[PDB]
Amino acid sequence: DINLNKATEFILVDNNYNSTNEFWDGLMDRLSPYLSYFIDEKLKTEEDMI
Amino acid sequence: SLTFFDDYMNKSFLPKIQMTMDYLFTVEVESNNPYALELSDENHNIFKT
Repeated sequence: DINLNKATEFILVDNNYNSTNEFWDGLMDRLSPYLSYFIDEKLKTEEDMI
Repeated sequence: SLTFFDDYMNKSFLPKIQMTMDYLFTVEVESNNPYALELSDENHNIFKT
């Protein structure tokens, strides 16, 4: 419900803004989910890791 | 001090045409590097058209 855009009231870029959003939330929370799947790989055991 | 036609049509109206053109270009700046509609292409931008 970000990219429901009758575009664009930014207009930046002409339908390229949310790419930066899920880009960056990919980036910051990536290294947190990294250790959260690495430490926390033991706490991601061979059960519902699937 | 006869002419006075031109003297403003020399000085005033010509520079007012020049700067009037300049502000008219400032009514087409639109702050976009770029975006457009362009039936054939991207055409980058509304600046162009």
